[PDB]
Amino acid sequence: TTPDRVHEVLGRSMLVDGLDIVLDLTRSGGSYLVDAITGRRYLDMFTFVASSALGMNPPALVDDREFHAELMQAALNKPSNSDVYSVAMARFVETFARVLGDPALPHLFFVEGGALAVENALKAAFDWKSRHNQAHGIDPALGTQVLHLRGAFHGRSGYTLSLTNTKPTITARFPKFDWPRIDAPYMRPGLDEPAMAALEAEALRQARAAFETRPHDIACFVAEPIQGAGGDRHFRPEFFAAMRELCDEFDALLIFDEVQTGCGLTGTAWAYQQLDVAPDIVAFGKKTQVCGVMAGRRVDEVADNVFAVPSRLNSTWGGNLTDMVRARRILEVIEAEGLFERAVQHGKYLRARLDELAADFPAVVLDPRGRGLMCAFSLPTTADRDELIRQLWQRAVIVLPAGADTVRFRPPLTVSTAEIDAAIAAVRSALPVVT
Amino acid sequence: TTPDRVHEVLGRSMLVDGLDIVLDLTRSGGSYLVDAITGRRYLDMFTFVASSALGMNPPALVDDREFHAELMQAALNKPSNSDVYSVAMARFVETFARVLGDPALPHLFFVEGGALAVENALKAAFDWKSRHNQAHGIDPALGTQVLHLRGAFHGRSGYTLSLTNTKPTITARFPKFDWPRIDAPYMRPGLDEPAMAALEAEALRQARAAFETRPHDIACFVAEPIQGAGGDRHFRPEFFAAMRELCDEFDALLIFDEVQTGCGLTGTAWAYQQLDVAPDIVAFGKKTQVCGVMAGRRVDEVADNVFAVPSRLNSTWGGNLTDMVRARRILEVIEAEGLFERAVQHGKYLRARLDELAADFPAVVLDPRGRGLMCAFSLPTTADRDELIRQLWQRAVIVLPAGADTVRFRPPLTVSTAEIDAAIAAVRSALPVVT
Ligand SMILES: *Cc1c(COP(=O)(O)O)cnc(C)c1O
Ligand SMILES: *Cc1c(COP(=O)(O)O)cnc(C)c1O
Ligand SMILES: O=C(O)CCC(=O)C(=O)O
Ligand SMILES: O=C(O)CCC(=O)C(=O)O
Repeated sequence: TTPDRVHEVLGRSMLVDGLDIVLDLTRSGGSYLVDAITGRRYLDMFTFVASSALGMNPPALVDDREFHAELMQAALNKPSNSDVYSVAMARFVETFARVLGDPALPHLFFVEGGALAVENALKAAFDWKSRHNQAHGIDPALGTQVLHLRGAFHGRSGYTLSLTNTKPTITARFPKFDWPRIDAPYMRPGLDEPAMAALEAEALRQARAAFETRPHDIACFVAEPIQGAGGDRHFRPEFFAAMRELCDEFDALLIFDEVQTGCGLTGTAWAYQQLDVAPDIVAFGKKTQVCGVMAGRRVDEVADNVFAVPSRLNSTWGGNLTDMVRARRILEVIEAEGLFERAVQHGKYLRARLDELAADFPAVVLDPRGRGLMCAFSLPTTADRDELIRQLWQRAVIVLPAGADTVRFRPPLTVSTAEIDAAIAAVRSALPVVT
Repeated sequence: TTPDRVHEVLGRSMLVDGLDIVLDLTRSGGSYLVDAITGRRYLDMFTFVASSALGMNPPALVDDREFHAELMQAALNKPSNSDVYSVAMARFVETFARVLGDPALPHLFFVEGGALAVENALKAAFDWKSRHNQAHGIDPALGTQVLHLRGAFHGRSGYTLSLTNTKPTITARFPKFDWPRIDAPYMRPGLDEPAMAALEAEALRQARAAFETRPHDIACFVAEPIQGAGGDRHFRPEFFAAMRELCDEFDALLIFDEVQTGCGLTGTAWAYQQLDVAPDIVAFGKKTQVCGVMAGRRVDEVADNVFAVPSRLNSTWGGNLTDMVRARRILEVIEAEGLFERAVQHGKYLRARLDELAADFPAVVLDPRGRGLMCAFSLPTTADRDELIRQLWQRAVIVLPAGADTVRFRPPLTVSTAEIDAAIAAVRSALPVVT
């Protein structure tokens, strides 16, 4: 079949509500997607929903002849990495620990899928809490609840469906656990030190209340260090530090969902390294191709936890070998070419450009925020927001909406300053058309 | 790193309880895995836990130069197929419908992971039931329960953790929904027409009881057409036909979990095609590389179900493009070379060989059963079973245990009769050593 017929063929079998183009797999490159139908090039600030670290067809992977052989060798088959090991797998794991590892979290576990990575993090926490309870003469049936935030997005699976609360179409009509949910004390425009502290104290009040009223039953607290789909909602390090302390007071683990924030986007390997808070478990995915968890800190206090006992966690494949080989090579490019620092430099620049926009359009471009390359701004009404996205589309710039009123930028770690300019230029163009 | 160091390197980051070999990705072929450490060749009746349809490095994929280009092109990147379409994706989907499609189930949906495929099937059923309830003046909060069997294995995720009940280490200490579970009236040795019917009626009694006592609240019934991990437990078509009728009487969908049984292993595309029972939804995975669901029959009776409304079901990637391209080529080999029929022919043969074993070792080789290439037998004690597996390992034959006392065969659809003989010969060898 032919590019112009892709939508017709798919449309026979599935709901076909994605983008209006057909990806040219060979001709897309860097920060540009190519439409196989028209040949048109689209500036990509979307990156497969922030899941691509280097953009399409990065030269270091495309030109590497030894890599082509390794990738091919891994792609022809799909071994069950859970029980059948290989050199290809071992190199991925050791380069993961070197480039993304945290010496406090030596336990690695791999799975296909972001939601199922968060889920294995929760499963780790449920087991930990039950056994810790048991070892302290508390009933081991206790320890089955997850403290989480409003506007959190953690996945669309059995357990994450009880955590995710953004658009109601994601969770409506699906069975949930009744788990304690608390307000998200994220930063807003026009709120100074005291007003922020007051707002956090209110979330902390709610957190402690939950801990006290379901005694020994809350296994952990999960959070995105910056809420993504919820609307690029950022939190002061102060908030998580209080949360960390409070999790310890009540013998709960703190888990961070870094599936969106992870792997360099914020300017460090993980966002948490900038908030100066130590998690017990971290869930990762998207940019890392394979998903999974890093665990340690208090997890090791329970000698027979889920990473020490066979068959507590498992999936058939244990992650996709091809993903593992690609991610390995991706991680080597990130390290060899200092892409974390490039994300800080270029994130300072994108942020600055959005400050200029906010100044030039004060009533329209609201709350320019960002950490590293992870930036957004808001519009007054959701109708404005949707119009700005359509306008950018017509000008061949792909961005992502979030929430009621947010436009988000998810550029590749390799975005150039010229490319950022091209995106901002397109926004300047579209703005008078929306007002 | 080097093959002899794979276990050491992995062992720093993860629990390392899999097989004792390092897979040679290039030199393994057909029904044989090669140990990269020793060069030893292992007869493979395990197939990455039944997830490989053609064995390692099948000649039709290895020699195909045009395919190498397509696979490479797909493997260099990991697009989000959920919103970015491609020719590569469209060919996979159309060849899936042609080779594995059922005209009653036109709705296809793809996801990475077996558990999450079953989960999307359940999510479809929960939505369907709530909205059907609503349209008939029943409360839409009702419809949140899943009827399922003892010894069922459906995955290790949020929802499937409430369904899976095999070894307690899979589910212990993880939060569950209280869902109605019923006995599995599978065939055993020495039970004729009447004794079987009596046993089914008892399961049916339990099924109806559950339906009547949680009115309008059971969204669906899930089953494996042949229970795999539970111990290759087979059911008479009569049982599912009564279940089908009973699901309709109470307005519940019948979902089949064909993740293990699927894609040719039983001699047809799906096992259900042999039981002459029509499911409303089918969950597939393993051999298909991409996982997902086929849906139709009563699902279409609810106009605004999960396949007609945007954003009810989703994952970031919508399945792995590389898996999709490989599976496409796999499906073409299955079709072009009549591998379904080859599975019937060679499954009749393996089955026959196990009948001979049962005769020669009547007190030891218990209950030789099988459908297509999906066969097993049992041993008297679990200690015998584990010893036979160790003995086969020493003789370089890989098989899979199941349950308390079962050895299962999961050969590639391409297994030769000589290879079956080699497996049986190894079993004959090991048996006197175990007694
Ligand atoms: C997307 C994401 C996930 C879910 O990932 P999937 O691969 O779609 O299952 C979980 N948490 C966050 C913060 C994410 O952005
Ligand atoms: C293995 C399998 C699944 C679970 O598949 P995963 O890929 O490991 O999540 C579900 N149901 C059955 C019958 C299976 O055999
Ligand atoms: O299901 C969705 O809303 C997409 C979720 C997601 O990954 C995101 O947009 O951040
Ligand atoms: O977790 C397990 O027991 C493996 C599950 C499985 O896929 C099987 O063995 O059939």
